[PDB]
Amino acid sequence: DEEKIDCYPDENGASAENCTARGCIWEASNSSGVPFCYFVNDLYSVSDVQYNSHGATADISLKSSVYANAFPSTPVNPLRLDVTYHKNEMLQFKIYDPNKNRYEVPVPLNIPSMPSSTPEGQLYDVLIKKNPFGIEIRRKSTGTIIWDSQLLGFTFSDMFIRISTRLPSKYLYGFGETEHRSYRRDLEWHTWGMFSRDQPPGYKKNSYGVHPYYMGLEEDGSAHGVLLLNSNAMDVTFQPLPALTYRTTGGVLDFYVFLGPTPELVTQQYTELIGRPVMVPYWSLGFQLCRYGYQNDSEIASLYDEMVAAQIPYDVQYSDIDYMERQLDFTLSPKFAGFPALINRMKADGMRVILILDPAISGNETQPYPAFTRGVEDDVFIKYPNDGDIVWGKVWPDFPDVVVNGSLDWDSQVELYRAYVAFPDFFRNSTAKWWKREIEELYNNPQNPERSLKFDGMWIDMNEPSSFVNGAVSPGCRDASLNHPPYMPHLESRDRGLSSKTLCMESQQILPDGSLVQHYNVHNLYGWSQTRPTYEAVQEVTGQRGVVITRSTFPSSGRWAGHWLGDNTAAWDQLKKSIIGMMEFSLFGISYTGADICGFFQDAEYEMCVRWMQLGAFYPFSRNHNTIGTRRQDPVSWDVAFVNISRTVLQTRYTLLPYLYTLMHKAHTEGVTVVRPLLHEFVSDQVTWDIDSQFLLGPAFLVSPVLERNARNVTAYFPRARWYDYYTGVDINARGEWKTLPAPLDHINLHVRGGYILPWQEPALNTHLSRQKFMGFKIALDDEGTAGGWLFWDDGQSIDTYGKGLYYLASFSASQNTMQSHIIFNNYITGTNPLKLGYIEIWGVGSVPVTSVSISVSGMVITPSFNNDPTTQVLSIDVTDRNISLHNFT
Repeated sequence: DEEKIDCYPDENGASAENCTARGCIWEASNSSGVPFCYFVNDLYSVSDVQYNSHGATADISLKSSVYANAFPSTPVNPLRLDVTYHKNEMLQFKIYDPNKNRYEVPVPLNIPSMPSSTPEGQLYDVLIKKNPFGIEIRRKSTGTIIWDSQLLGFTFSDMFIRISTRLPSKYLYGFGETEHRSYRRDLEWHTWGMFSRDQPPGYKKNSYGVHPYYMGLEEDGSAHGVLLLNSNAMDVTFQPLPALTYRTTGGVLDFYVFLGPTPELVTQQYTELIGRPVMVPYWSLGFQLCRYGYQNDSEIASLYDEMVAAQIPYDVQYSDIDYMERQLDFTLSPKFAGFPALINRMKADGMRVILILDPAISGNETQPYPAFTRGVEDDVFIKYPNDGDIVWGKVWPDFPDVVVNGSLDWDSQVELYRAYVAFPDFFRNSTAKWWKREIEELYNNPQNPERSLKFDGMWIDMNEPSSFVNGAVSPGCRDASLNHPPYMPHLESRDRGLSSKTLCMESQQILPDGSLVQHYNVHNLYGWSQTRPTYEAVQEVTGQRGVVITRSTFPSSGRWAGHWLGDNTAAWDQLKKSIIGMMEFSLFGISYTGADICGFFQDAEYEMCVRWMQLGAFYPFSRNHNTIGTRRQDPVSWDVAFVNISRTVLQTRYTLLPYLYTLMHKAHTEGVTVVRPLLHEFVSDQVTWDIDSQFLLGPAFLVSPVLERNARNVTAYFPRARWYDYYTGVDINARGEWKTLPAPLDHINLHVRGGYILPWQEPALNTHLSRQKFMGFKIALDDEGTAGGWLFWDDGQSIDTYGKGLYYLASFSASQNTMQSHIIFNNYITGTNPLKLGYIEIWGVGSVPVTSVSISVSGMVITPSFNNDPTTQVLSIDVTDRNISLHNFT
């Protein structure tokens, strides 16, 4: 019943007789999911197979054209398979066309210059199985088979490719941006679409990004990861006999397999190939505020001031497209002059500002509009292939004299009000200058230096590329590259073809090398094409590190950017998904992520929004965004109760900051994860394979959120190790157990893994005041392990600090009643430049109040006073009184 490989997933035409023309069997069924039409024999035969020390290779040819010709496109013949043993932990294998040069995905990966695999160390081995054609990758260590494509259905045709594989287990994690319902994916007959779309998340709907990467857990504890380097419109299909099916619409099949034994290792090797996450500036770790629809220039200041009054800390203030004159890039609304004033004033208090930018530039504008004009001069816009004119879409920008009525049909609006817009092709070295220059003159306004916006980071959005008209503007498109590309993957609005809510598939783009590519093959690649130049724009213009948040991602997209999870609704399910979403992106190689705290779409509810500020106070990207019409939902728009609560939780977060910042450091330099699923640190505990309602930050910090409405208590799993309650210092005392901890409406349970020590800093109203205050420690010993830890300090905003000199890195170990400090490299914390060391809590010291030694060193020893309660293992040790700094301590 499984083992049935759906022969007819085509949008139209599935039928008993149409199913026989393809060499298949049509047997109707009463079981949900199972394909009436399925395969009974192959159409390609692997022919010649050769092994060597550094790989394998084989030929694939047709038998017979009679049936292959009945499938979507024109089969290619023959094919060729090249399996390369790169490292001992990583493989690639690719099936391409040896004859004609097919579209291959133009993202740079790193790869040992020469296959560096050794027989003693090679961790896998591969066969090319002969009948039916199949590839079998295997972990040498145990027996387990990682990949097994010796299932039927393999198809190759210019614009339709299908390969399949057997999963070694019932545990599969992560795929290209969509709203999955749980972390571990279903397998019980499910198809998911993958294609850059402007889709608010929804079950089974292709959304902003595309990520054909998954992690698979094995029968024992072992983990592996697989990547399909394909940027064409595809879907994947999960089946109950553990097995999935790729159906791309046409590149080559470039696969990379990683098999570090552990989840964290899998991810280190994955990101090693595509690239490790960006390093964020310290200030980006702060809380953030924004909304679609700030009216008055000063409705913002009114907000910023109402916040600092309630002493609810927050580092970043935004503006949506309202700051723009009629939603035009690089224009300032009259309703918003002396916005520049606001910026400069807030950045002066120690705040930071991020600004949104869409990609679509308006060309129906009558006054002078540099952006669009110099855009046409430098020729940076996307246009049809036969020297045709620009491909005109529609998005936010309005026509110049038209009078807008919010009340109107949303279609009505798109026709009467919305200006024609051009889409810059971000591959071109030419579109780089233009873009960097527009960004440039936003920061340093050449004409009106009094209307310069001094942003700190850029938020590119609406870049899938999203257009409000399916295809292009007036008559439309004219093609078959566009609608019914022979196989129309299982996307949203399937009946609308790929044109839907975006550009014409035939639209020409030009790679950086100079060759010509059609939008068909690079659409999933668009927002990615735009990410690095934006990251560089903010870099050059601000002289600083900066940060970029982008909507559309592709693998390696996170090497320059972070990502938020898009247009969620203010609904209770949406809390749990933000956890899922974050974790999946940790996998995808994007560590700076989060959701729209309290919910973008629709009106916030008081309780839900309390809960969400609590959970979200622990997103690496903690922002409270909201759509246009809805009532405001920021922390100071509720009541004293709320304000008071938001203070407590945001304080807690501003404490974790030095730890969170080093996790960001480790993630950038080691590849390791940030928001880290429980199963990643406790793999042998199969209870964690399935828990997706709580997460770690790095290894030591366990966040156990309340995600239900009326509930004021939470059952949460606690793995085999020590879990000290972050607030009080007491070990909960569950080991591999489900507790039901108490959770008031003003509380969210945090716990610290015994064996780890967390640097922590005193909370300020913003990172600027915060970094000056007292640096603490929190040594969580374990009966289970004693204690380890790291801190990384930095000017928190310079470019490539680590990679060139000016940084500080120290490991910390507590063995027997005494904790030491090994400074690995120092270059930022000098005598003249001090890091105040305040307190030094320590939990789990024993019920015996007797120290064998009770006092600290610096080079010179001293015996300060301390509070020890034997009941609750705590051992507090205030030190504000000394002249103790981080560079002279021991």
